[PDB]
Amino acid sequence: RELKLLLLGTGESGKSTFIKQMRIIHGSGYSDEDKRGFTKLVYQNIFTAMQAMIRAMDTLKIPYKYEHNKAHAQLVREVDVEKVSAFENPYVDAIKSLWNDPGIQECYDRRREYQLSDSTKYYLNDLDRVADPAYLPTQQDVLRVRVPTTGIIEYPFDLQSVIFRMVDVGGQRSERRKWIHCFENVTSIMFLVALSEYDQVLVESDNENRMEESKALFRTIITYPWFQNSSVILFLNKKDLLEEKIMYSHLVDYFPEYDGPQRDAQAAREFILKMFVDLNPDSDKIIYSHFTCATDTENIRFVFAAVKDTILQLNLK
Amino acid sequence: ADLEAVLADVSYLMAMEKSKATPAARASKKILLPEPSIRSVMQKYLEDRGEVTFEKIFSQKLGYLLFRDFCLKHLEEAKPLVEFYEEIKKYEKLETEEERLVCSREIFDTYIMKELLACSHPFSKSAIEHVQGHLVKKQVPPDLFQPYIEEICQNLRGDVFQKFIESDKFTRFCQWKNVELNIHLTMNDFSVHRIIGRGGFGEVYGCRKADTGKMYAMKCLDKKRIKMKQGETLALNERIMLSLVSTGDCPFIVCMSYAFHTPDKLSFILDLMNGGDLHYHLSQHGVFSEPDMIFYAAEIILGLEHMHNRFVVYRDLKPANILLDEHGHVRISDLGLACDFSKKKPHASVGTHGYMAPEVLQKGVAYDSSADWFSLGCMLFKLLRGHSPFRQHKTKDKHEIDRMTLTMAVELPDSFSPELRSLLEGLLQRDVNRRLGCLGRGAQEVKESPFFRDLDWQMVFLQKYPPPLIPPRGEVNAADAFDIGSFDEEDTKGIKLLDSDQELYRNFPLTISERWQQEVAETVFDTINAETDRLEARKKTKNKQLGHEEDYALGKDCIMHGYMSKMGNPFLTQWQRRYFYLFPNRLEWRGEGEAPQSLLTMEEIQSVEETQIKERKCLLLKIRGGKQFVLQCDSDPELVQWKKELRDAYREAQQLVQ
Amino acid sequence: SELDVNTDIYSKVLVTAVYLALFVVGTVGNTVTAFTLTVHYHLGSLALSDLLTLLLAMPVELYNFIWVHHPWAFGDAGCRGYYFLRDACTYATALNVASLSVERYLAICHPFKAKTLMSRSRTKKFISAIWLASALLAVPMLFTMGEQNRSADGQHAGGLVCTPTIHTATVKVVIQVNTFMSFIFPMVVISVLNTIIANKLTVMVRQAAEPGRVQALRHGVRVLRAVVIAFVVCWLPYHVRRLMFCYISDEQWTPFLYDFYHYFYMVTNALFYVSSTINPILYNLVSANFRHIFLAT
Amino acid sequence: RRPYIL
Ligand SMILES: COc1ccccc1C1CCN(c2nc(C3(F)CC3)nc3ccc(N(C)CCO)cc23)CC1
Ligand SMILES: Nc1nc2c(ncn2[C@@H]2O[C@H](COP(=O)(O)OP(=O)(O)O)[C@@H](O)[C@H]2O)c(=O)[nH]1
Ligand code: ALF
Ligand SMILES: [Mg+2]
Repeated sequence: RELKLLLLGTGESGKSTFIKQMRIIHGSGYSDEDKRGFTKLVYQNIFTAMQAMIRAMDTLKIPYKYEHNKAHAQLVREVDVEKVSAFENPYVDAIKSLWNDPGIQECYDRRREYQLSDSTKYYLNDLDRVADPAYLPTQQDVLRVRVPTTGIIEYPFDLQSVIFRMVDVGGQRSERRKWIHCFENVTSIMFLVALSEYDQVLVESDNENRMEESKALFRTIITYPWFQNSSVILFLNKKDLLEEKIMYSHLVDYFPEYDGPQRDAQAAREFILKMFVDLNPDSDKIIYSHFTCATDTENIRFVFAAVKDTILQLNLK
Repeated sequence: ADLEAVLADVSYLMAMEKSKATPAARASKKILLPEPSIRSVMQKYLEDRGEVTFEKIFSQKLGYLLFRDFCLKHLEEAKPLVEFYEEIKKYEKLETEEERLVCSREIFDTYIMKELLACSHPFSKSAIEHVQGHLVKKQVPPDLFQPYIEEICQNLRGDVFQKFIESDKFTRFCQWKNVELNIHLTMNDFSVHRIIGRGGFGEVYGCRKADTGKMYAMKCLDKKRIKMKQGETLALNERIMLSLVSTGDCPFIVCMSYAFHTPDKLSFILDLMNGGDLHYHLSQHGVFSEPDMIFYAAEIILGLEHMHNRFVVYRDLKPANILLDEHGHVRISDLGLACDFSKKKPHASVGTHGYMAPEVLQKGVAYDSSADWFSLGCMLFKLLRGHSPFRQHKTKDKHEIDRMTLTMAVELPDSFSPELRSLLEGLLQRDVNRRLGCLGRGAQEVKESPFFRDLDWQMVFLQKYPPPLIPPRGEVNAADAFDIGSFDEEDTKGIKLLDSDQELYRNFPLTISERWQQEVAETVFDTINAETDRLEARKKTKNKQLGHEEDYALGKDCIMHGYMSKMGNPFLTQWQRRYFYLFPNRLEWRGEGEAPQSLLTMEEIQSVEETQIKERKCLLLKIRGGKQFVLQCDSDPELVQWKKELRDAYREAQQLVQ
Repeated sequence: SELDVNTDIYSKVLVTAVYLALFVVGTVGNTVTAFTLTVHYHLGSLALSDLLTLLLAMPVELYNFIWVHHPWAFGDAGCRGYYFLRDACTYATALNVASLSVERYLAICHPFKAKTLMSRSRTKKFISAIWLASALLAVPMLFTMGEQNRSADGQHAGGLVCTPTIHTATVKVVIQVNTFMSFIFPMVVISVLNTIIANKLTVMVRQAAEPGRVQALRHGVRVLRAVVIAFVVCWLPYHVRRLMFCYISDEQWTPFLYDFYHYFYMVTNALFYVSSTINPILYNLVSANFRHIFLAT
Repeated sequence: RRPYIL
């Protein structure tokens, strides 16, 4: 009855964000209790970002500008999110002072040297409103919250006239091994790759570029013999991150083969798309690609409007 | 039948059927493995002949079992490799593509796709791409994972094999190998049941090996009768042929496991085909039909192909020589008259009248494996008619049957289909150059004949077809022991066996490694291993509690060490068993274990030579100054290695001191 | 004082005919059995024991015990030696039957054990100990008495009567011990071993359900029971007469009891010899393979 | 009248 889909990609790529967007558009919008729960999630995300960037500053031995905030920094090291609660007054001022500190700002601008959530800037801009006790996060705040998924999570859903069940899976290397069991009757595969992953290395490995791992995984998935009868769609996510990363980072250093002009977001996107589509072994196969940004509802709407039609045309029964 | 015959038959049948579900329980004797200290000698013994390489051990049944169980339990890194290899081997035996499809998909997902997703796959891109290309096209040949087999073997050949060698399970392999190389069979080792056949130089009895319980067929040849009929050459030729064809895996020939001799008998240990010969079953059941004889002809053709590939000509091919196993599959049994034509083509008229080729029956003219095809034709004719194409014994005189050289086969039109008429016309050709199977590739010329057009030879080799006849399970399937009878003992009176005659059989005894290892693996490998492990656990606890460990680091420069019996003292115990250590300059000597002490210095040695004492092999060391020592070892391999190493040690020490 | 027997002439003829008719069979067939033939050694040994029991013992009785009672031919040493031979043969036969039972039981129930415990040399040692060695050890105290002239004829040969001279207490004790050694012990071992083997054979028959094998095992168990039945029916009368010679609470015998006891002696010794004649008949019946060779030889 | 034969 209902067709089975997979959302595949390396960790942090953005699969769960697309699941949230699909639920929001063609499902049930999140309720007040949902946002109340997500408030704590946002709180621990902010705490994790603060701790990670302080640890990065320490490892990189970058001096601080504010001596007083150093005390707060120590307090930051003492905060533990296992026995977590709502944000408290003594922490909001310290976080604001740290974020306003130019030294840690430069450290974050150098974020390529360590792992960090892409939502850090958004929450930092939010500042008091998010940290305000009267926290009423909007759909954007809920979408821009990071919660590492793990294990196979089937998400039943249906279109206006057809039923298409999705499957969200983890992207961490240790967890990918668990996909064996979700390939039983795949009707079409959606693959997510972070356009901005070209600069950051994996989390599980600090020496392998994320884009190389993503390309290897895409090749491995296409090489699967039993997917020959299933369509594949390559969602190029996080274009809004890449349009700034390229402006701030040169794609030549990551992949020198991209000899195109610098600062051209469209050129870099086209180069990445060509590089990924080239990995297919046999040209008779067709690969559909769509630039997108899971954090924007309109882009997901537009992409899905055609993805559903393509899937329906692919499977006539 | 009388009470005694009934009791003998019942005992034989019950011993044959006893504890079928638990073969380990059939053993009345127990294999006693040597102490774990054996590896110090056996390792050098095996190294000196290059037998500790990965291929040599991994190709042995017991070596493979020990290596597998080491990897699966004592080395985490090697566990996935051995599991993958074992499941590939299991897959290779799947007989249908419908099952191979699912098996191959499961193997791929479990051992390839998972690792690729986790990027933990160590295998080369070539094997991955080969398997992917085969599977994407829905092809599932048995050779799918052969590149993976090669790469798994390459990976295991590395540090995994070195760790295995350094482990305590290579010690178990050394113990089992020492037990193997010390096989000295006697008539006591077997429980001989009633006679099942007679002919040639002696009789055939069913028997059960004492220390494993496996049922065998013991073929005994009397030395006195052999001498009386000048059959020593034939007796040795039979052993040569049996050892030549037994080494392999052909399931269409009665393979030989052991060969030994008592002071008066030569004995071969062979597979027990408890179903009985095909002639007895033909008499009971009557003439077979063409679809029934298809099975026997195919199996016998494969057997002859196996024999001919080794250049052995099976001159006596009769229905009587074809033995049905328990399930009804046939095997070729009597290699008494078989000969080798690789060196020179025989010319003797050896066979059975009515089944001998015209060139065999012709005097002086040489012949090759071509003889076996004429005999195959004659045999297949009998299965369908109850007698040879030429008159039978009761129908004509022996030389009247020999007129086969002056006629042509009848080739009946009634009982044979046109395809069978063509087959028999080809097999019974008078001219060798024109006869089927005597030209071109040989066995292929027959296997491709129209009569076998419907038959799939791969399933014949795998023995998937249902036998036409299943022997009764409640009978001996042989003539009464009274009917079989026995040779006249008076005929041997006046025959005496000189020492020069017993010398003809000095090198006769033999044991085939793969056959013994397979027997042990089937029957008593796990039981013995567990008992052995308990024994070493007990002794290790005893030594740890009471001190006096097995060895205190084996010294600093010990060449080799092991138990030996300081021998020959009349005023003390003759067998003064002690523990010895060998060093390039001296040979030390230890008591019950408290403290080693020097017994001898290599610089003193004059010569080292073997000697026989009390009918037991021993080592004799002569010392400068008239002194001497006698040492006796437990296994021939210990004696051989001790002799070699002592000789090399003192020779090198004295040459350097020169 | 009865000097000569009061037995009837009719009995003197009928019992003598019975004795000779049993003698012919137990000589011819027993010698043929010995010629025909590791159990076979035991079968031949028992055949030899029975042949001796008959040939050596029976002829002396006639005209001295059967046809007459007054005169005794052999001297005191002669009578002592005759009783020695009689008792040695009896003990040998009984113990050899027991040895056959145990040997066959070991061979059938646990053949692998029999291969060692019943080695050819070991079997030779056991048979030598039992036959011609074991018998001579138990008889000396049991048959070395006789030549007690009690008949009033005195000097006349008819007056000299042979009889165990031991005192009533000692003689009774030794007869009791003789019966214990020759009857209860081998009867016990034979009965228990034969019962075990019969149980095994009956189990086999129940599981066997072939007609030839069924017939063979049925006849085997039937003969195994008939062996003990024959043993009791032929030996118990002999030992009972021998005991009631001594196990009597008084010295008073009525003349009718005297004649009845003499007739009982005749029939009991006839049965004792019948026991020795039986063995070849059962050997032939129980084995066709042996039957054909026996008839051929 | 005690007998004598055995
Ligand atoms: C306890 O056995 C006695 C005791 C007293 C007298 C005779 C016997 C015989 C009973 C029958 N017999 C045999 N019994 C058995 C049994 F124990 C019941 C299985 N298997 C045999 C097998 C052969 C054989 N022969 C005469 C050999 C001729 O070739 C005799 C027996 C020999 C002893
Ligand atoms: N700015 C931006 N952030 C994104 C986009 N897609 C995903 N993210 C963020 O990336 C974070 C991790 O994505 P996640 O949901 O874990 O994807 P998954 O690893 O496949 O489950 C989330 O907190 C998202 O807010 C995008 O297109 N633009
Ligand atoms: F990398 Al994820 F859920 F954050 F698979
Ligand atoms: Mg997720």
